[PDB]
Amino acid sequence: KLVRLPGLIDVHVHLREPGGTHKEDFASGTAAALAGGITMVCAMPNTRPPIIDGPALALAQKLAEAGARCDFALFLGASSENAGTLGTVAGSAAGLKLYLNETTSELRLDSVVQWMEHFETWPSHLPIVAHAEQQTVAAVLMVAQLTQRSVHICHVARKEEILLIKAAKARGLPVTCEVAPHHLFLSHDDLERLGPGKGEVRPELGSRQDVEALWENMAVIDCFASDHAPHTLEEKCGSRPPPGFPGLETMLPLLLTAVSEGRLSLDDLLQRLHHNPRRIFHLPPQEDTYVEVDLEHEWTIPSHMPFSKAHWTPFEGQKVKGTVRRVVLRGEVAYIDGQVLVPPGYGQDVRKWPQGAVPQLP
Ligand SMILES: O=C1C[C@@H](C(=O)O)NC(=O)N1
Ligand SMILES: [Zn+2]
Ligand SMILES: [Zn+2]
Ligand SMILES: [Zn+2]
Ligand SMILES: [Zn+2]
Repeated sequence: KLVRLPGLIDVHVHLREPGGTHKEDFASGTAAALAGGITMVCAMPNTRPPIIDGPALALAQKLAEAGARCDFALFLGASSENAGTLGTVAGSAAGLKLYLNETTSELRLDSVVQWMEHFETWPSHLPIVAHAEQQTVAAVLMVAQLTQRSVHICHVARKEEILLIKAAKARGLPVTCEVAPHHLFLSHDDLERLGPGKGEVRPELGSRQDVEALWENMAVIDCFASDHAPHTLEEKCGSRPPPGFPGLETMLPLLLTAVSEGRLSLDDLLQRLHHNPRRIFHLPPQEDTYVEVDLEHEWTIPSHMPFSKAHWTPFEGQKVKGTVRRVVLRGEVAYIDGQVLVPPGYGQDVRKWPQGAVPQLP
């Protein structure tokens, strides 16, 4: 007997197109999404070229429309040059992404004043999300308060961070956050097995106490999001390993296992992979869209999942219970038992749907 879930939403994926298509492209990354029970993704802007200007966004939109198999929205990225220039295209994006820790030269902000300028110029009704670790959480929260608006914190990974956000919520501040599965299901205890290259990720893997704190503070976590960050094994195992894990194909099975064990409820999962993504990012419903899962099937994660071009996974060897059997997307069968059945280009930019515009005052 299968359980019918709504179309799940992953608000944090790296699909690598343009410019990194040996790691993933829209077609392979959205195949991975569908096989993970995800019907809508929000793609990050740290591509090559990065999505930091209108021409780059226009290119990425066409590449996504041609390659995506599930629906999507595309983030814009903040740069040291683009504050006050994105007003005409801002509403067509998922939101604005700020990379506030170590990043590329194109996305690097060298001063908190540049963060302020983005918060002051980006349209006030549109989402802002930040890669903000440790004290950077507190710093970006201060900028948000100075500019009188909300912020969403990506991939919270530490006891320190979740407790800070908890304290901010207790003071009524408009902050939301997401957590990635590797910060719930892996820790320092796994670094020996992974090795130093595969184990590289930002935020880094936490201690057992960090992991425990995230679970104990589940009420503070608004969303789950994979931070699907595919790189090839050659890259992960080479001399300058890039940080990141693929995660679209493993996120839902890992979380269903936890539901099975009573660590969180099915509702808790659906708030965090459906309702709260919708409401924080003002993402539209997908008509005639659902995911059927088998909660009884026990399996072991293999050395690579079928679809991501990363062709490796840090969750190899973990025992999970729960699997995606079928996905229907806008009335068409998109996935059954390991076969993706919608072509590249089936997916659409949800920000172009009438119901997908973010409401604003005239
Ligand atoms: O901040 C980031 C970016 C990401 C990537 O590979 O794009 N991978 C990571 O581990 N953290
Ligand atoms: Zn990040
Ligand atoms: Zn995020
Ligand atoms: Zn990311
Ligand atoms: Zn519901």
